[PDB]
Amino acid sequence: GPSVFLFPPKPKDTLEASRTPEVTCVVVDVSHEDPEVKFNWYVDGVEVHNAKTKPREEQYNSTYRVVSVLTVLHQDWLNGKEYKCKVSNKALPAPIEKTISKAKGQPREPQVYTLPPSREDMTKNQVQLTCLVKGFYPSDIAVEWESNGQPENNYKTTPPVLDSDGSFFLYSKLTVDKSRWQQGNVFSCSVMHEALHNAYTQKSLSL
Amino acid sequence: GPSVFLFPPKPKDTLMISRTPEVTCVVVDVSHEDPEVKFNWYVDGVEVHNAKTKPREEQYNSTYRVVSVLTVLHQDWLNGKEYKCKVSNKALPAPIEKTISKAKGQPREPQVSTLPPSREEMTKNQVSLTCLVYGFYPSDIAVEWESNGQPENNYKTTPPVLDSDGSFFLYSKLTVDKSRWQQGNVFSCSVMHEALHNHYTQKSLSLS
Amino acid sequence: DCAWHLGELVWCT
Ligand SMILES: *[C@@H]1O[C@H](CO[C@@H]2O[C@@H](C)[C@@H](O)[C@@H](O)[C@@H]2O)[C@@H](O[C@@H]2O[C@H](CO)[C@@H](O[C@@H]3O[C@H](CO[C@H]4O[C@H](CO)[C@@H](O)[C@H](O)[C@@H]4O[C@@H]4O[C@H](CO)[C@@H](O[C@@H]5O[C@H](CO)[C@H](O)[C@H](O)[C@H]5O)[C@H](O)[C@H]4NC(C)=O)[C@@H](O)[C@H](O[C@H]4O[C@H](CO)[C@@H](O)[C@H](O)[C@@H]4O)[C@@H]3O)[C@H](O)[C@H]2NC(C)=O)[C@H](O)[C@H]1NC(C)=O
Ligand SMILES: *[C@@H]1O[C@H](CO[C@@H]2O[C@@H](C)[C@@H](O)[C@@H](O)[C@@H]2O)[C@@H](O[C@@H]2O[C@H](CO)[C@@H](O[C@@H]3O[C@H](CO[C@H]4O[C@H](CO)[C@@H](O)[C@H](O)[C@@H]4O[C@@H]4O[C@H](CO)[C@@H](O[C@@H]5O[C@H](CO)[C@H](O)[C@H](O)[C@H]5O)[C@H](O)[C@H]4NC(C)=O)[C@@H](O)[C@H](O[C@H]4O[C@H](CO)[C@@H](O)[C@H](O)[C@@H]4O)[C@@H]3O)[C@H](O)[C@H]2NC(C)=O)[C@H](O)[C@H]1NC(C)=O
Repeated sequence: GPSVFLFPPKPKDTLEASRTPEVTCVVVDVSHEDPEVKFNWYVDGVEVHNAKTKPREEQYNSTYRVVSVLTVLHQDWLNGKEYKCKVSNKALPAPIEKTISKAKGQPREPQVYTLPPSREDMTKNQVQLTCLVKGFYPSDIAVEWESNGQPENNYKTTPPVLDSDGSFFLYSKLTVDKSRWQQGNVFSCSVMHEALHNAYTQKSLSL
Repeated sequence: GPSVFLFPPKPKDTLMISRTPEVTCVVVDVSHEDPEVKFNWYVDGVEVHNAKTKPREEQYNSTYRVVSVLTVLHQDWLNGKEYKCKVSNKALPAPIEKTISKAKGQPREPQVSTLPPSREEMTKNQVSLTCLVYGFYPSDIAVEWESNGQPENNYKTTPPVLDSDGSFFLYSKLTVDKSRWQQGNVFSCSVMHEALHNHYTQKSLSLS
Repeated sequence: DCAWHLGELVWCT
């Protein structure tokens, strides 16, 4: 029969007041003969009725993909509420249930440190700017770069890595042309996390 | 039926001439009624004969785990040779084949640099020493830390991340008591990769 | 020349 996958909201969505965080219950392998999927959503065991179903989508491998999206409040997700999606279909012996919530455990505040490029690094066309983010829990985080109010998009960030004290760390690497760095421009690493003051901090870096 | 999983050597074993790199063909779900497995091995299509079968291991779920190990030459693996394991068994309408090799693509030399703790970290009981390794291809690599010839084990390394120029990067972070840093100890980041001179480079780091 | 890692031989050119 069908298979169910339940996805959390994006970290950035739960951390910005203006954005709308949602939990997403994806049902793949839905047949053509019995396409009807019934969803029941529960928040800490309490059934809710405001979920919204995406347009049904033909996959062309004999199956439908059926999605139910449940909007969630920022405080609810962050206060660790558990979200259960229950999927029923004629091709299932019994309904499938999945549950998702924020990782449990005391939140810890990220330590954000910007690290200039090595002087041994300076013979290339572009330099590498580093932002170390450590000591954070849970691992849900968003990291970005900007300069003079403008977004700087040429970066890569590593996945969070579990550290020896049970918290997480990552590095983000921004690559910029050597000249811009040499000319004393300020580049900033922006971090969003639940345990930061105002769910936000910024650290800057310059020659 | 039985299933086959074929695993490459450890990067370190392919990179240290004093080590022995090997490829490993694991066959799971081998039945009690037909435990006999035949292995054929191929190097770039040419059959080789020097593989050896590891001791059979019965599993908690009533199946056997049968494993063939093929030793390989450092430079053949590093030159991109393709290793094929072919598995036959009566409970298997047709033999199963798997091939693995080094990722294809011109090798690029890792750029290794160390980075001292931020000034802002100096307030803490412990400080982070950073080793950035970038511009390397392929992604196969080993990064370790040491000081005074002794390994320093309190580190963590990020998995390799694909960069926008098609090379990989990673960071390695060693955590030490602030006092060991203040005491002027030299700490070294060791990188092993095919595209380095002698497969090895070392970058050091101490209080300035 | 040769490279060594914690006393163990790595490679020589
Ligand atoms: C018929 O085809 C379908 C469709 O597949 C596509 O079309 C076919 C023809 C091929 O071309 C495919 O290549 C195409 O994908 C097949 O459906 C697939 O089934 C797979 C297994 O049955 C299933 O695998 C599971 O995937 C999980 C991860 O899914 C992620 O990531 C994949 C790719 O990495 C992506 O394709 C998925 O869509 C999904 O993406 C996430 O979606 C969520 C929800 O939309 C996103 O979150 C939301 O985002 C919005 C804004 O965009 C908003 O912010 C919301 O708040 C937020 O919630 C999220 O961003 C997406 N992430 C990413 C990275 O993209 C795995 O986790 C899972 O593994 C787990 O379970 C396994 C055991 O079961 C374990 O091994 C494992 O460790 C894990 O525990 C599975 O691997 C595929 O997802 C699914 N593909 C799709 C598109 O649904 C079908 O199988 C096939 N049928 C037949 C009979 O052949
Ligand atoms: C009956 O039971 C058996 C055994 O089950 C075990 O015990 C029980 C009690 C449970 O706890 C199990 O979880 C235990 O494994 C079942 O056998 C399992 O079947 C799985 C598939 O059905 C198979 O999954 C595949 O695993 C691949 C990675 O496997 C790694 O890692 C796991 C742990 O992470 C480890 O258990 C495996 O043995 C294997 O470990 C590697 O072994 C190799 C070879 O020995 C090592 O390489 C060598 O190392 C030496 C140093 O000693 C030297 O360096 C050599 O040079 C070098 O070659 C290597 O280091 C080991 N790595 C690690 C980390 O330990 C996955 O990659 C693979 O995924 C692929 O396929 C998927 C789809 O199928 C895709 O999602 C994906 O994209 C990939 O393509 C599979 O998930 C298990 O490995 C296997 N377990 C064992 C022990 O073999 C059996 O299924 C069950 N049967 C029934 C009917 O119920």
